[PDB]
Amino acid sequence: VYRIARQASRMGNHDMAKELYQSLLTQVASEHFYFWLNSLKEFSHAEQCLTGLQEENYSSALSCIAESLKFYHKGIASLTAASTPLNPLSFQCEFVKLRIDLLQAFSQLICTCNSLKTSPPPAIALQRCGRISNQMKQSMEEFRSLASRYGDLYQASFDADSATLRNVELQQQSCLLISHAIEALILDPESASFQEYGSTGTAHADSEYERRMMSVYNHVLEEVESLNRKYTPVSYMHTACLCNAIIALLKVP
Amino acid sequence: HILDQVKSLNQSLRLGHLLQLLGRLQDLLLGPKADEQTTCEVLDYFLRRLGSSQVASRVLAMKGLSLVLSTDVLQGYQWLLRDLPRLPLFDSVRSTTALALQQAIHMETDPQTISAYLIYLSQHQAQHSDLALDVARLVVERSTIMSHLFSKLSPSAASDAVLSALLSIFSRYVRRMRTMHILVVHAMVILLTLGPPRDSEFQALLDIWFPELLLPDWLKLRMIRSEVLRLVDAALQDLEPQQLLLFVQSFGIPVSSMSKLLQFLDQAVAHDPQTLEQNIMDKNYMAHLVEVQHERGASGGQTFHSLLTASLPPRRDS
Amino acid sequence: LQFVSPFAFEAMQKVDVVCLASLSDPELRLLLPCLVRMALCAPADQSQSWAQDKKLILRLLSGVEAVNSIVALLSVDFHALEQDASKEQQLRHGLTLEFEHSDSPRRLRLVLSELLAIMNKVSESNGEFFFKSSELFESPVYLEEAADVLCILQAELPSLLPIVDVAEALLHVRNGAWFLCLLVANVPDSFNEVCRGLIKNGERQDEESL
Repeated sequence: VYRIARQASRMGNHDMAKELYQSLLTQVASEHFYFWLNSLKEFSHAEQCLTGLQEENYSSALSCIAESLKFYHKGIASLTAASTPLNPLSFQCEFVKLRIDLLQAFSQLICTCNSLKTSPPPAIALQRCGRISNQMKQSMEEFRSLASRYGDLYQASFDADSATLRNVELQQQSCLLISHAIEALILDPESASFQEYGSTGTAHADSEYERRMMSVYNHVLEEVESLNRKYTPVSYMHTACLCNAIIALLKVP
Repeated sequence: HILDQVKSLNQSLRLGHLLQLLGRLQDLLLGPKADEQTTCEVLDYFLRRLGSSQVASRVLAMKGLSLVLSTDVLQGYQWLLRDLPRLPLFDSVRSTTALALQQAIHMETDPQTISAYLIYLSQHQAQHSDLALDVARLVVERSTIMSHLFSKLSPSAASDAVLSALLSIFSRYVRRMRTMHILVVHAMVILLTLGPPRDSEFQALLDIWFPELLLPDWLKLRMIRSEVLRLVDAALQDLEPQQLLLFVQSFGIPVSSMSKLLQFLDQAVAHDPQTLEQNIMDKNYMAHLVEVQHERGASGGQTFHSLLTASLPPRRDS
Repeated sequence: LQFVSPFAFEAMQKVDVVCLASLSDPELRLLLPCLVRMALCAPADQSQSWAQDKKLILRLLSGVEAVNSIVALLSVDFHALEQDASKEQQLRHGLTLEFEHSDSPRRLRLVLSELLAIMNKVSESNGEFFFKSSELFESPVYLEEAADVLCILQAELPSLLPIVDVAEALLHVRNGAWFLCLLVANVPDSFNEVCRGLIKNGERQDEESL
């Protein structure tokens, strides 16, 4: 049951993994493995809760991300209790903390999507956009910090597979994509949006998850390039395309 | 210096010079209230702290005056009517106390305390009525106390008693008297626009006016959100479309009175639309506000909304 | 003192006007100022769906009587006040009676001076943490709703009032926790940065000190 649930959480079938981990909490002897299995159950439940994103619905997006965050750092609460002096759960804790930070940054960015229409611009005759310019500046800084932290997790692993390293690189590219999507069409479309045409030749993606991630990356980059200077930097299309790029990134488990 | 060295010397010397006990003072002072004279000067100085700027002086004055005569509204019952009849001589309940407590309520912020004060005025002569209407219009000049006390969604007997008492004292003044410091009539109309108590004096103050500079600056908003229909008719019978354009963006107006103001702006546009359309400068916002007030409640204005929409250049893209 | 209900906060945060119309009248009264700001001013979004949402949000704020005072508060020219606060800042290098005895720009000026005084006392001290930095007009209970509304207006118009600095300043007010809660309820995206600013100062419980 544990190995089947492990494969389920490997391939993204997280409701199945959640049920199998619920079936396993009474089978362990040590409380350490109980905390580990409970944390796995909560992570699978949170990733299952992330599957409620249908399309374009930012309110339901906020609801699903909030529920997933609640379950997911309940899971990290139960995961750091499973950390041992011998074989600590260092990579698991860092990966889950980075996923928490990425989901929280996604929720904050959707809150800024909503804070475009809410909280109207100040009494000012970039500039004359209100607090939202500084909000996307802080969001870009947070996503770039997340990219650097995914990079240092990559550099600190050294024992992973090619597949796990590719997964960490995919998460880093996800938050790098969000930071670039902020920069190229909110902060400075004139300075940004160079000839960033990725030479998509032999897409040698080893997993279906990797194929979905690069398809999402290509779609979002094409949308950003197609909406580079078509609108003023305070735009409803800019927030919509970025804020739906969030949904496209989170739709794949 | 003259400050630092002085402070150091004052801290070092600690000379107090000629520097429980409440019961002794209260039972050696309650006696002179019912037996003696000139002890009321101490009460006058005690009531002078109610006129002080700081909150704490008024708080301690209220706390000290609560027990010397002997659930804040219940405190009002225990302190206004139970300890009313004759503790002092008749001099100490007259204008000597009344003026002091009148100057107390101008900066007084507690609403039920103000309620107790105005109840005390209603309980108990021409100059007395003059000062009573002066302090009445002065406390009506601030609208936050009527906003907090009188809520149409929170019917309380205290507010009804307050408004009935004010109607009673204004009945007494209008019976006394039948350019004239015309703010008092504005005050009395803006508290009779509250509505009747949940008594008969309300209809008296209602029908003394409306004979079937002097008023229009800010009145129509508050005497249109009133639910009484006579004031609605008095509003609609004496206006021209400039104030119609003034109150078209005012809010809080209920459904019935927005229907009457909609039909009156409709017939105003039917009379002469050119001046009212030239006076306003916003077009999309004007159409937006009349549309949302059209679909918010009763419609009332189907044709002339389309007329004013077609007069302005309409939206070219869906 | 009531607080903003959670469901009202998700309705404000998700800007879902359908469930925002199902709010109670006191909750709507607490949440007025940001709705007035997004309804009266230019939308700055300029989409048909948000135009329809603004049309639906203009309905429930029309029936409220207290929104006219807020509309008058928007009418004050804030451009002159930003140099006035700047000149008052360079000089630094009953309040309720004046509140109901002065007009809207003077009410803005006095509340703004109070807020900058509390901010300057916060920034001057390292870890003093005065329980009552200034017992003032925020302490009366009768006029605290208009005080909180005008504080929200004086916060979300200029950049001279930082959100985390206002959050740290309202801690020393004797009733400023409710003010901070409704102010965060007015600016929904700032909840994370207010929480981050408030956690980042003060290490232990200090034996449950002020």
